[PDB]
Amino acid sequence: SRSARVSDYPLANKHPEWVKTATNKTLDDFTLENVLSNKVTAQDMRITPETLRLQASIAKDAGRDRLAMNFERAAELTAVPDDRILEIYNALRPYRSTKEELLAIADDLESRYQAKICAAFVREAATLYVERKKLKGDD
Amino acid sequence: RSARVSDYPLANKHPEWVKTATNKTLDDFTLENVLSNKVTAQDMRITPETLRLQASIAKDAGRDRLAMNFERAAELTAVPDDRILEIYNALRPYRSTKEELLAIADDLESRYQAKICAAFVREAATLYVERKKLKGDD
Amino acid sequence: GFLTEVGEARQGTQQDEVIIAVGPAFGLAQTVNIVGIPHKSILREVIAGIEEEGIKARVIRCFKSSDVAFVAVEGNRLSGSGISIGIQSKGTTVIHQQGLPPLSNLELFPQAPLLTLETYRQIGKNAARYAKRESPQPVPTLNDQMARPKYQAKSAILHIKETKYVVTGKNPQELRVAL
Amino acid sequence: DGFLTEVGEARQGTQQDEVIIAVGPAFGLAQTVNIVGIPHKSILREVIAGIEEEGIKARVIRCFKSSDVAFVAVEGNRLSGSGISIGIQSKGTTVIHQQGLPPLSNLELFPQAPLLTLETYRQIGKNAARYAKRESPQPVPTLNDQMARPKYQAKSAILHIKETKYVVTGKNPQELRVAL
Amino acid sequence: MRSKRFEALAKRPVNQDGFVKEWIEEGFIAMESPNDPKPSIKIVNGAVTELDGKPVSDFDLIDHFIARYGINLNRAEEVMAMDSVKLANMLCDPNVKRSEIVPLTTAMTPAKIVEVVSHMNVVEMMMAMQKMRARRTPSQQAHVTNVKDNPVQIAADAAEGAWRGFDEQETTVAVARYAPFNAIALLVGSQVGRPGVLTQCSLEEATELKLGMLGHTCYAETISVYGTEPVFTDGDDTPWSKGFLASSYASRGLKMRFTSGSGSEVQMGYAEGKSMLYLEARCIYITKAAGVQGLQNGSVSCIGVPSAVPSGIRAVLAENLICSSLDLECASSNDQTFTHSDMRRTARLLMQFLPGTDFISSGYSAVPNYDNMFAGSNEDAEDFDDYNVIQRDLKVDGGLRPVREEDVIAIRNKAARALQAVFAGMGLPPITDEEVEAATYAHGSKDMPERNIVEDIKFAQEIINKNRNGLEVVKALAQGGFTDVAQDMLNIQKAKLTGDYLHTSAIIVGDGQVLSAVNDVNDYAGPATGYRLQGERWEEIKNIPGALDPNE
Amino acid sequence: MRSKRFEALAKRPVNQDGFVKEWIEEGFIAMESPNDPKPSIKIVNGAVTELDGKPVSDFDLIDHFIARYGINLNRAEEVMAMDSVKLANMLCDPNVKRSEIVPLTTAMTPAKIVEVVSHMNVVEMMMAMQKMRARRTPSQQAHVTNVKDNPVQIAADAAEGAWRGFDEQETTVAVARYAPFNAIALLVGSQVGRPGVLTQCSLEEATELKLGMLGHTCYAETISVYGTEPVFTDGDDTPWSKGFLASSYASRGLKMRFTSGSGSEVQMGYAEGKSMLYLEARCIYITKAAGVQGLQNGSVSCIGVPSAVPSGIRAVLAENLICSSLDLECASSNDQTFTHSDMRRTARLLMQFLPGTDFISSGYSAVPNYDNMFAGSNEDAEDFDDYNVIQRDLKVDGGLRPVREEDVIAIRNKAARALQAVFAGMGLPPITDEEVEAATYAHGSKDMPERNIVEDIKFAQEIINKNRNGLEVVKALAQGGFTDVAQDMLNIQKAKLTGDYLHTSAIIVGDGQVLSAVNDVNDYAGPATGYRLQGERWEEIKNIPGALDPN
Ligand code: B12
Ligand code: B12
Ligand SMILES: [Ca+2]
Ligand SMILES: [Ca+2]
Repeated sequence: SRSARVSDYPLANKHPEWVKTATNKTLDDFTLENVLSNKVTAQDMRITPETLRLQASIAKDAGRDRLAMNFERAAELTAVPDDRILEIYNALRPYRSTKEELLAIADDLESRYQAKICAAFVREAATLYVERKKLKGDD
Repeated sequence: RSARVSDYPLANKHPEWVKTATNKTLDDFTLENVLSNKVTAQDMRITPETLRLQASIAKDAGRDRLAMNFERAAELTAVPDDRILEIYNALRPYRSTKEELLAIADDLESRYQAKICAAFVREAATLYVERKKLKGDD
Repeated sequence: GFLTEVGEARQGTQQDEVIIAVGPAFGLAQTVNIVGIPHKSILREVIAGIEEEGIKARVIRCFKSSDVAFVAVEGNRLSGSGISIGIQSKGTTVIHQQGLPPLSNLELFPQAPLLTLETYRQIGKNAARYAKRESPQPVPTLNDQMARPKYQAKSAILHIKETKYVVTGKNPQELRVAL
Repeated sequence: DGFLTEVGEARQGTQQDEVIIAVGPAFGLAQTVNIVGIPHKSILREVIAGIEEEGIKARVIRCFKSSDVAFVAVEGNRLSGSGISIGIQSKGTTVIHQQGLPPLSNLELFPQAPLLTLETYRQIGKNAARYAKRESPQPVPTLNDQMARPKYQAKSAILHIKETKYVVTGKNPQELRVAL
Repeated sequence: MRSKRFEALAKRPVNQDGFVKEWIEEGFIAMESPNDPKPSIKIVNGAVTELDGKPVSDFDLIDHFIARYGINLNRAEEVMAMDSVKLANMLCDPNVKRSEIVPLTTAMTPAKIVEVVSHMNVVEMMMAMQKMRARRTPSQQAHVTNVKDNPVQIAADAAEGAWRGFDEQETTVAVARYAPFNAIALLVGSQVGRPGVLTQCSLEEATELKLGMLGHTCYAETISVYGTEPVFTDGDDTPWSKGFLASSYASRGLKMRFTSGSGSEVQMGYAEGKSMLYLEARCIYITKAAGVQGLQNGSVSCIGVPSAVPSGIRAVLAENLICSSLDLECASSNDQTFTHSDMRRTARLLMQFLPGTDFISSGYSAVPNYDNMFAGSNEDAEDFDDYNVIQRDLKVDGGLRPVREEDVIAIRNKAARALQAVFAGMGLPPITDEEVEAATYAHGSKDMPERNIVEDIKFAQEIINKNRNGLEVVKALAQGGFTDVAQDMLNIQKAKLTGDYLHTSAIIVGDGQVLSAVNDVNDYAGPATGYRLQGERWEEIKNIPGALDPNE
Repeated sequence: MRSKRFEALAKRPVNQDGFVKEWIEEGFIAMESPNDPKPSIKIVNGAVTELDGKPVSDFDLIDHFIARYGINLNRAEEVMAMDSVKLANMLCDPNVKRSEIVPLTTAMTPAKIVEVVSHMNVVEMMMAMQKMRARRTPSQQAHVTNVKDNPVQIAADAAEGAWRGFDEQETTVAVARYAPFNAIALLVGSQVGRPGVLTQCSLEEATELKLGMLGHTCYAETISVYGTEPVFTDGDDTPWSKGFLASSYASRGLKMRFTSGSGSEVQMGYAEGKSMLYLEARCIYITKAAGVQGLQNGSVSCIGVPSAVPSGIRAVLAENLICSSLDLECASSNDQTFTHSDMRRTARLLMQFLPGTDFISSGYSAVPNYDNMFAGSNEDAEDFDDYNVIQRDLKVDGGLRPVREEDVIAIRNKAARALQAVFAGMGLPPITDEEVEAATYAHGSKDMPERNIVEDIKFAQEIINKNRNGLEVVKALAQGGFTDVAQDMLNIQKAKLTGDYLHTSAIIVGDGQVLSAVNDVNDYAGPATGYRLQGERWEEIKNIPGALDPN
């Protein structure tokens, strides 16, 4: 995809046009007028995976690899609905799931959302949760 | 021959290098000798020899100005307490005439062999005239 | 020894009850809270507040964790009303409710040193009222900026000691209250 | 207005039974109250009363050569018939001095002007008179307040800077007539 | 027969503090414990087989997370071979650039970096901190709360805090169900004090993420991580759940940092015989590994633990330095009470205040401490004048400024009125004009009229359960006579779309301008270089109340 | 109406302090004043023709003294040409040895070094201070006085002070005639607390030298110097009279340092429109020029002046830094009250306490401040526990230690009894057993029975006028049941014969062992180097009262 260097930061100042919303809205579309008439709603105000990946490139150029990794993961999660986000987060908390439920979550993230990085992240947790006893029934 | 930092502290490395004005040693000063007046305050006075050994040490430690101070002190060990107070007060603001200061210098030099201090005082005399700190200038 | 085990605690047999879940050392290795109030007196007041509301009180001891939130959770999942009260030996208390995240709650009392026997009775009352699906005025908030400076280290020590009585995989035991 | 009138250069006392009160160059002039608002007129009134109640004469002079309270006082003990003097700065700082003592030495000192009251000032007069009669009076009770500097040092410096403007090098003291 | 000298000393407030002798077995030792692991690392095929003496076969979830994501393996062996003393020297050496250090520090294992900073005294640590600090310009964060969760008071206090200079403000709750109200009141009031101030509401994790998704917060800070597996477990998370949570926040365009702090593992019962600093180091690496940009640390909420033992306050500064040395934004605590003594709390504060950090304090209390729902902060509303005076005394930028009573009254009043319009617009229990006046001139909740709490929490929960989002707040303001505040509110929401303030140490200043470590790079190189207090900012700091013209 | 928030703030103690806007014309500016002289130096035929912009034709006594004796002219031009920023960088750089800096600083003019340190923030200043400090080991000095000049109380308080760790103790007088009694009481009590502790009695110059000649003191500190000629003159000295006085003390084998401090010229009316730091720099150079080994500075008694203006506390740290950087022992103030606020006075103390100086405090009050005759110290007896706690918190050696009540009571009692024997043996107004008892358990003069002041000063003066020296004190102790204290007193007296403690930063520790910058060289080279708190000293600091074993 399109890369970015620290010189392209802040996007709002250097390349505001590069920023679009999940519904393809522009920063300028968000005005009191449009909000009041519901021409734009919460659904429109969502950061895109493109924006997060541009920031990831910038984080990388600033020498912050893990931060970039985090943004890449976030890019994939933009596609996952809020309720599903909360469900997966809670599934990862101690003693909440069986190994299979976690593996199923990984498959869902991958096949339904193309969230391959997060999918691998979850499968990694699944394996370690067995070893460190953090699966349901281990307490 | 001359003291170096390696010789410091004198009290620990060369106690014998230390003698008093009356040629007494550190060991002569005991409670017994104090109570019987075998030794008196007159006996307890640092010597110009000791101060010059310290001046040499100070110099070896990179502190020249401190060494000079000790050099002046060495000369002053010969001047009586009351005279020290006299000369000090004479150097304070508006206390003396230029003549009196030079008179003090000559005395320091001829009577005590304190040429450094004498020169110090003569220097003060000249500057006191210029900066008006002699008697009658206030 | 005013607390006797009567077997593994199980799902309530009636709706109108509130479970009081205590730490693994409550009334045992430790018998008073952080400021010296007797566990016997505390349990007495909490129960009294609950019964005052026409609700039954059922006491259980938890072993899987010493954390007051998780002790309280073991209780809300067994409580006939879904409402439970968690209490650590040092006195920290929380009113929990089945369905809420473990670290969330209905009411919390984060500064044990400030609780008095009156507060404990009030906590029992509110729990019972929640059990009755009512919306009671929360117990007035107690907050003292010097509570931590004076008691945090002690709290840690008391908790370290109660924590030695934690037993992995051991289900709660229902308890009979003496006298 | 001015309660102090110059009557000519202050000279050596003509009698032994007197205490000279030497005040700063701005006392009763550019400055009329001390650091805590006590009138200079009242201060002088009380110091004089304290001296006179001891059967000793009070003679007031103004010093110009320096605003330093010690030297203001020395200026006076040099002319006092008893050798005793009291130095007072406009801000209130006071010292009881004695001819023969080093300039920065003294008999009694009051280093914290903010703490002095008209009662202290009167007692300072009485003690000075007693020193004049060669007696050894119980020194005025020591007043010390750790917050005196924190609260008043800056003001003291400012007040002193202002009085110092009236210093005149080489100008001998002027005896003053005190108006009731 | 008692000594009156000791009877005087016995009454001193410091003697009410809690102190204890070191207890290694239970982790009651701040740092430099003989129980801590020797630094080490073995790498095979690009993967860690040993971490600080522990074989990969014995790794707990924390070792795994750090071994796989928290260390710069390319240079791990290289820096491990370097002398720790020389390394500590480099940290405080004004002539060894931060850019030259980061590559090496991020390659150190947790034990290694702890060994390094343990060779330093507090002065050297501060000297190093001013250099390692990510953002060039230091900042400040405040707590805005009250024992009643009174929304009107929160809005007013938040406005004053923002006006005094805080760039981040945080609230929390006495009664959890009140959260939505506290958060909204915090946000509205903050934007009124200074548009751009970021706000957060610290709650249980899932609850906070949900509140964030609804758009009632600008960021999240108290996203906890712990030094030992058992403690992390009672904390109801694992490194992976928190890692996933971190990315979830970013996926919604919300800035976030983790929180940790020396002593938490002791406070929670399982220190596994390790020193507080070593366990905190693990937390800092968990944060790095997760890809989180910053961390709130320096004992934080458990300050009573390290402070009770020797070199505890020194350890606190050390953990802060480790955080910044690992190229992470550092919100350096100084937000929790640990002593009854003003002398003692001042010494603890200056450790970060003097050198400056991303956020000198991560919770200065903008309300009197009796209202501080975090159980009291190291500094509170009554210390504002002392804080400004010390800034002036030492010519140190502490992030705050002197303010006029008239301006604060006006700002507090506008904040309360703005919230009144929000409640009216959203159909919430009314805020009366009497409450507006009370909030305007109040010092604390003792000056506020009692509200119907049962009714407030009922509607507060309807906000969550019916998913009433932030745009309803914008509309209420816009239709209630506050078009300006509404626009500022909308602007803060738009910041969540660009991803700009997601970067290291990011805050928003001036006209919605992001200021982070990316565009405000710290370039310290000794005297007369790097950030220097001067110009208008210095003039602003000089002008304190009571500074009267001497000249006259 | 009024904001309750602001009414709460208005009541705060800090708002009782004195603050003023800068007023350059009258010197009311701490440092970095646009009216300060640009650094410069011109040399012709080995003699200075210009010093910091001033032609030799306009030199005052201070310029002459500094130009002729306070600057190494061999490298002055070389150093003048060096970049000040770079020099400031070298000061805090842990890798630029102290030995490499001294040769440069001692060649700088007063304005030059001020320009250098002014480029630094307080953290850099502290970083540099820990390195420039002459003595490797930091120390502490305390005040021991009371509003009644009660000798029995002074003895007891002095014993306690010495026991707590102070290596130097100082007293002064409410009534000047009491001096001899205060000094003797301080000396006896101090030696009982810990033999080797050095004592001084601050008075008018001639009076103090005389008292020193009689042997009732171990050293002198308040040997004042000032930054402007008019002020120096009202101070009753010149650079030459003070230079002469310095050597006079040495000629008698007595240790001495000068005293100065930012703001004095303002307090005394003639700042000649210069910043406080610049004027203080002149004082520091006068001290160096005179050959004096150390200096007590950091505003000291006029702390209310710099503290009133911006960056005043920073300037105080700066002047301490200049002192140490010039290779002079530095007794860094923290001995005078300037604020009503505990937070503010703590921030002021930490500037020297954190890095450590030869004497962190040149007058920590070992008595409650109401009894402090220097008008109150930045710290007093009631802060002892806080001080020990902060040492423990930061692992910083503040020179003091925790102590047991039983040990202090015993030590104070012995000091009072020892002084009682001195007075009885010297035919001085009696110290009763009731007084010994009162001094033992007292906190301050409020717990002491009134004495006959007229009687005491009468006899105190006979000591001076009849020239009764220190041996009479030794004799009295040796014949009154205190052979041990007598031996210690004699040993302290014998220290004036060797000249060893006349050296930079010298104190006497352990068993008559001199510890100075000569045999305790500060070798700082960054982390893990130089002085480090540890071992038994660390254990002693860790053991504060109230620290129970968590079992
Ligand atoms: C110190 C502290 C912490 C420490 C220590 C907790 C521990 N379990 O050991 C740490 C940092 C780990 C912590 C964590 C959390 N805390 Co907390 N914490 C505090 C604080 C500032 C002080 C309490 C104190 O020292 N009291 C004095 C001592 C002597 O009394 P004590 O009875 O022994 O105190 C204990 C309780 O307070 C308890 N505790 C602390 N937090 C929480 C949270 C919950 C839900 C429960 C049941 C218990 C509990 O731990 C203390 C020590 O054992 C309070 C503020 C306040 N108003 O009290 C918040 C506070 C109680 N915590 C809060 C929250 C939300 C949390 C977290 C859920 C946050 C998160 N990111 O997950 C976690 C829960 C951890 C857990 N498993 O218990 C909220 C509660 C809101 C509510 N009404 O429900 C408060 C009011 C404010 C805040 N946000 O910090 N906390
Ligand atoms: C600040 C201070 C100083 C400052 C300011 C003096 C000035 N002239 O501006 C400096 C450092 C310069 C100083 C110098 C000296 N001081 Co002084 N000083 C103090 C101190 C700590 C506080 C006074 C104060 O701030 N009061 C609060 C303000 C608001 O009140 P104020 O009335 O305006 O205060 C003024 C007087 O105190 C006066 N002052 C200060 N010292 C002296 C000394 C003498 C002899 C006189 C007449 C006046 C005087 O200066 C103040 C400002 O104008 C007092 C301690 C105490 N117990 O008060 C000692 C004290 C008064 N000083 C003392 C002495 C001995 C001296 C010196 C002689 C020392 C020396 N090395 O020569 C010199 C005298 C200089 C001079 N020509 O006046 C002794 C007096 C003993 C006695 N009973 O006679 C005291 C008690 C203790 C001490 N050793 O420091 N001092
Ligand atoms: Ca915070
Ligand atoms: Ca002193």
